[PDB]
Amino acid sequence: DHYNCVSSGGQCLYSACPIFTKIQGTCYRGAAKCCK
Repeated sequence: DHYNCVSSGGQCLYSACPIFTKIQGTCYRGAAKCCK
């Protein structure tokens, strides 16, 4: 979720994770990816 994503060093994005990050979980009721 958003809380764990952000607290653990990630960001919530709806579409693509930028280069040198990867999908690790989700945010916003699962509609977005947590990119770390």
